[PDB]
Amino acid sequence: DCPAMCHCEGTTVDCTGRGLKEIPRDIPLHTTELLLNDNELGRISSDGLFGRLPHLVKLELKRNQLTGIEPNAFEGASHIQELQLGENKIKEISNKMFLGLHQLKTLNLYDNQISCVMPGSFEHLNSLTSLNLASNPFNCNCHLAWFAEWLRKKSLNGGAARCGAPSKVRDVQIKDLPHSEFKCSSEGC
Repeated sequence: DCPAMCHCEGTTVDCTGRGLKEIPRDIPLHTTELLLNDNELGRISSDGLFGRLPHLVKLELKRNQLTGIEPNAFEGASHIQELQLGENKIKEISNKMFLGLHQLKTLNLYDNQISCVMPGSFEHLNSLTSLNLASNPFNCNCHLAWFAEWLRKKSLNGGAARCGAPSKVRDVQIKDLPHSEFKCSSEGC
């Protein structure tokens, strides 16, 4: 068995470029890699499929026009270790969005539209060692002051994250700015 419109290499399931609007409900119990690249998904639903595939370690949802993830969608999915979310349309990052992924080591948010990050959004991720945040228009004001000091703390590749709003600090590395310059004046999320 293998989802009708996908391809199955070993424990790898490839449903890339199949024009999917929602993730196939019948994914084998032993899938290790799930590739849903180049589809038309829209947003991750909270039905708990992920927390139900105990062997899923890598999940790819690149180029899917994603503009959000329903709350508690990765609950029970402590197995996942790699999440490819590059090239989507996410603008905000909630704190009940990555809840459950405390074993995740890699998160790619490259080239999305993230401009603000809610406090406590990445704390649920104990194991993170790689965070790709390049090509994201971060709004560096009073609202993201907490986040700046969070990157320089956890200590990572920095995420390659840069400011894309405060004209002055534009194109500058979030981590390269003291929370003292992170001031809004005359929003966030």
